[PDB]
Amino acid sequence: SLSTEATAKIVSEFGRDANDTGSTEVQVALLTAQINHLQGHFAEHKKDHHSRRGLLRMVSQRRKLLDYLKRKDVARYTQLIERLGLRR
Amino acid sequence: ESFAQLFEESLKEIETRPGSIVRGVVVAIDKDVVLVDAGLKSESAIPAEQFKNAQGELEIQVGDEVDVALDAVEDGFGETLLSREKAKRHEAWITLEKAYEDAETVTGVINGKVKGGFTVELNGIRAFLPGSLVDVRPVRDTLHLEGKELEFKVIKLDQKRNNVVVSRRAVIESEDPWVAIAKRYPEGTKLTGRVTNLTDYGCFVEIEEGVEGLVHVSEMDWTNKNIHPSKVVNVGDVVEVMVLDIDEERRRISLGLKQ
Amino acid sequence: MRHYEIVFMVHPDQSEQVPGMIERYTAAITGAEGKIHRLEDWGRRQLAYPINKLHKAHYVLMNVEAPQEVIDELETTFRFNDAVIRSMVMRTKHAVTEASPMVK
Amino acid sequence: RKQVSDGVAHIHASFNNTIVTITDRQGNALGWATAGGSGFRGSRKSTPFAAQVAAERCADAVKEYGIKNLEVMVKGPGPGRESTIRALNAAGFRITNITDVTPIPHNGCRPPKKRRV
Amino acid sequence: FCRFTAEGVQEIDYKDIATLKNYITESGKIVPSRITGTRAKYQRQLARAIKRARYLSLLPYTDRHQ
Amino acid sequence: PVIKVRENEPFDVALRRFKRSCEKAGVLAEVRRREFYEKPTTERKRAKASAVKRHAKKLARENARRTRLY
RNA sequence: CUUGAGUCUCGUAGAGGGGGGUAGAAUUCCAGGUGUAGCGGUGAAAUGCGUAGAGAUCUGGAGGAAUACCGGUGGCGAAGGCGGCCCCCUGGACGAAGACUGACGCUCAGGUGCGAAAGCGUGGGGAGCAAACAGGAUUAGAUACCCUGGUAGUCCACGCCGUAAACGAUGUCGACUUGGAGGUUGUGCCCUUGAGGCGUGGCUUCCGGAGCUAACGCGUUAAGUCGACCGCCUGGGGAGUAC
Repeated sequence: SLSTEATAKIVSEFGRDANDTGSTEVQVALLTAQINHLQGHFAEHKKDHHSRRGLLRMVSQRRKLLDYLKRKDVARYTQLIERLGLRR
Repeated sequence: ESFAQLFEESLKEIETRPGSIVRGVVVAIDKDVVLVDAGLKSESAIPAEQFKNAQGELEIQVGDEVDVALDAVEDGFGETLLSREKAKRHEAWITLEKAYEDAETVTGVINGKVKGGFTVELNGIRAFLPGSLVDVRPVRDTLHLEGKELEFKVIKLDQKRNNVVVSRRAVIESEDPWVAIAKRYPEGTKLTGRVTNLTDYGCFVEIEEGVEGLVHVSEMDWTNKNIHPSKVVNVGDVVEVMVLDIDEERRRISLGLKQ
Repeated sequence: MRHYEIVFMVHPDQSEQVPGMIERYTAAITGAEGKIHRLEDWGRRQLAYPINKLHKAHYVLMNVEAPQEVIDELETTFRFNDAVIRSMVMRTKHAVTEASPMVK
Repeated sequence: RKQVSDGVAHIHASFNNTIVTITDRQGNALGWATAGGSGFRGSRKSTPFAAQVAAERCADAVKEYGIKNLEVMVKGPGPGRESTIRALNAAGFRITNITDVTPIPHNGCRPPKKRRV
Repeated sequence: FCRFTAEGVQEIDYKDIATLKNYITESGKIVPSRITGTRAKYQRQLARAIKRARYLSLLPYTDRHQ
Repeated sequence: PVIKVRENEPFDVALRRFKRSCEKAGVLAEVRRREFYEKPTTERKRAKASAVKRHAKKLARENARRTRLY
């Protein structure tokens, strides 16, 4: 999993209040970081299918979040995707 | 109203769970079943053998009051565990009384050691004690007139498992079971144990502070196979048994009774 | 970083060498700002079964809060070192500073 | 032959045939006998009696060695297990230790398939 | 009638050999939770400890082996 | 099941003790079990079936017991 | 807006997954010692192995595969499945309080992935077991059952295959409707006066009420009472076959 400190850092940056944590953008960021982390793992361990399932799920969740953001507020979404470097 | 609610907490206040409050009035006697009513959901099917004192005949007619015991409720229909154990608490209280003045005095008469301590009997009950407790010194009651009258001065008690060895004559003188399972071990230490349930292959006498013994069917008597242990001994009775075998690992102490 | 608990068993003919080895091990741990919370020479001890034909061996317990690289290094050292017969580096949640039941 | 006071009796008890082997304490076999050797075949040699007689034979064979003390090591499942040791006792050795030495794997090799009868 | 619930231990220790020895057979085997009456959670832990001990030659795998 | 004959112990008694030890071990039983390969499925089936049987013995029979036979 | 859905904090149990180490038992083989005529096998035999010294027994070595006891109608996993011990990387679940986000949800044709065993490809490995095969029995025959051997395979790596009574023969998600006896895993209070007492959550085994059902049975984990979405059925054979 993502280390506590790292998570906190992520929250602080993206979250407006820094106590917020549940902001859509923040959540997305958290997901993204985790995904990035797991890439390294999965390069090594290609047959770790069970673990990869979780990763996939996370990705899906992130996508959903992004979609939600888009309909609600476009500018914010755009900003987020610039920050994280998500192609979509 | 709240008359009933208050009456309920009142009746909670004026009873307790063990055999403590001498409340059941004997409301029908018939051999071989006594029956009381201690303010419980049903009447006890009492044996007659929890109530005859020291020579075999009954002592209590209608209206008489002994407490029984509790904490076990409904096996189908009925209410209690027997009042005779009740009695054990009273015995414990008298034994405890010693502590106050460092000397409990009654009569103790101990002729011989089943397992290394003369047996002492107080009133109806007879207890077994470790070998030293019977005599203050090396006097030995084997030379004393048989089943002699002294008292009991306590030598040793095991405090969890109930074994008490007491001091005859010499008036002037004044996790837990299984780590150290070497006390009753060595080959044949006789014990006094109440049987619990006879499982048609066994009898399950088990007394010594949270253990399990069997005395299964092969010994029990001096007939092997046709015996059926319910016919031959009892239910709920303190008997002659000794270890013959301990496994401290697969907790099976395999006692015997043919001795 | 991560609280490990190590018990290694030395060959009984190398019992006089043990302290030096222990010192060396400690030193390495210290190097990477690693703490060493307890350390207990259990000494010569009768084995329950004869490992590598010998019946006694010299047990050393050692609890360490160190980074995993150093642990790895230690393990490697153990494996190649012929004095140490068995080892058992073994993770733990807390520091566990209080003494072992066989020392007490 | 050198006489020896103390030794081992190894009792290999199979379902089909019992084999008794008296040896010195070090491992070197002194004598042996079998239920198949004792004049029993098929149904007969897979019995306690057969085992006993094998044991007896074995005992007889190691008379010259002059063995008084004896530790028994019992291997495998069979009829020839209790009987054999009794026989040995009768033959007149002081039985010192009675050990079971059945090879029980800690789940290792796959056994052969189950018979369809 | 579990010991570890009453003692209230956080984790069973493989080093505490004496304790382990109560739960192991004369033949070396780990004793069932029916017989000892150990709680399920603790039982597993105990087993693990025993295994660890066996690896460290503190307890024997079996009576016969040498 | 390693055993040593005690000083002035009878042979028969010793034998009996040994037998008891063996029984405790469950060595013979174990041997029997490992004679032939049991498919995992079969093993599972036996275990569950046995359990079911045990359950039946415990509860249904108890229920029966409540009512008298004659 | 916060009740659904999710995020954060602290713990919890776990054969969940991937990778790398290691331990002990047992089988097999090799070398040697002791020892002497049987061993082995079956319903009974024989083939087979044995005086070229087997079987038995002890010592040393090699190598592979699997993990006794714990172990449980126990646990984890979407299913397939997962079981010695240790470490590294890693996914999910649950509880405790709070704090936050503010319907972000449910279902899903096509699509994508994972998917026992056997099977295939290339390269390794090969102890035990064992399709095929061989011999010995049995038999009217015995291309079987039983016995003695025994090669693919089982094991590892990376690909493919894409099916199983892949079953709870029961799609997924949500809500609601009497009870009892357990198991397991949290957690709040209570003199833990003791292994307990009173609750409150998660997962789970059995019995049974109303209701439902052709009956058998299911029964708060529904096969009850309803809603949302999808999948599928339309007499047996021909056929899950042909093109």
